[PDB]
Amino acid sequence: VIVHRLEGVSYNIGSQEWYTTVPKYVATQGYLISNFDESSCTFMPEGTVCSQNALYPMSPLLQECLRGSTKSCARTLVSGSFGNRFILSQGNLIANCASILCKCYTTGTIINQDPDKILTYIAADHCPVVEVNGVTIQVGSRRYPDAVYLH
Amino acid sequence: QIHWGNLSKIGVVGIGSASYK
Amino acid sequence: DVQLQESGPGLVKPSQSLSLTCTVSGYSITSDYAWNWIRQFPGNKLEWMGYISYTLTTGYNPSLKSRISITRDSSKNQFFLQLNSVTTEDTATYYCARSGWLLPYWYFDVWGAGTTVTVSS
Amino acid sequence: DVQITQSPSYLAASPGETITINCRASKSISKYLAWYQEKPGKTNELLIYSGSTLQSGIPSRFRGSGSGTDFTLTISSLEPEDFAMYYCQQHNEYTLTFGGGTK
Ligand SMILES: *[C@@H]1O[C@H](CO)[C@@H](O)[C@H](O)[C@H]1NC(C)=O
Repeated sequence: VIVHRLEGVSYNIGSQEWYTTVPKYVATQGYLISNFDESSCTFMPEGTVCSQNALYPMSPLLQECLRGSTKSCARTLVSGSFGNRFILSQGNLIANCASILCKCYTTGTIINQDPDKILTYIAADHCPVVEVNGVTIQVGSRRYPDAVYLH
Repeated sequence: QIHWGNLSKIGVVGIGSASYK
Repeated sequence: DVQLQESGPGLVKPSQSLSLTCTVSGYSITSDYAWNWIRQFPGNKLEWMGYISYTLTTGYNPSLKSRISITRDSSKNQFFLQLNSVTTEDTATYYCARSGWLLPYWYFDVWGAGTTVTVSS
Repeated sequence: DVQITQSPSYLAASPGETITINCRASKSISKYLAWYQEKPGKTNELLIYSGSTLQSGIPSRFRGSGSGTDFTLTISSLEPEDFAMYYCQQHNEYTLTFGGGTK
């Protein structure tokens, strides 16, 4: 049995911004998957020994989202509450540049995100050092597609 | 099985994983 | 920076399991990426065996799948290999490499120095 | 059933000229091919990953190319320290297949 904690970034279908409200903690067992009930216990560096834990609920709706089928997954309009907008995964910045003024300090050029593209996975094959309203975020080689197709 | 490939498109990126006894 | 220096017993006897330990130093193994074991046979031919992602998902080479397994550790920044039912032609040099967990873009960036595993009398 | 065949198993060289190494497949793998340089007594260093991208810190001499099934590898202005074994690896599907050596 396995425990996972998840982080997300809002994805923009055009002008408006959307974000998927998947559960914060999802527990897997290889053959079985279920949401972590409460996670009201300390996580030691040695591993996971929850002093107060019990059996977890089952739900085919939300669980199937994590099974790879995003058609019937969580969905939430986040225009009012922007929330997370850029994350660093695999050393490749994941940002929703359609609503954040992301820039590259290698040349000062603005990165253009078009409605046909939802998320831009900026890598070092086009931006060695990136700078979103801050300081040097050194990005390594590519590990992700440059963007995600709308369809 | 969490297909990490499809969750990444909608922005869901795994940030930590472990096991419990 | 990130370095990988593996070690293990290279004098395994035929028809018993082997053991290989890779000590990832300079970067945590549970943060991200995927960790791999690659071996090259005598003859410079390389083969890919299996991966341990940052999460606890794991797949192996279909040829070796029935007798291979990948583990890890958290307090110690290491991930191991237990391959049982060793036959005559499992002798090779086993390498430690780091790659992304997404397919495609599965290329190996940092490699290990390598160690020699022999299967003989 | 992806099998990668690297044709030039041996190639001579001299300091100051260009040499082309090739690799071939049997099923289309797009532009996804990588090139690793193995100096003796050191760790393998990737040079070109998917497409023809220079890895950060790798000299501009090495130049990837190719698409679909047949790729190449071009080295310009061979310095006396550029002699090692160059392998190619396809990273589009599983059963990740490498290639033969080169000198
Ligand atoms: C991910 O989404 C694509 C596009 O809809 C789909 O074809 C694929 O089956 C999904 N992944 C899995 C593991 O089902």
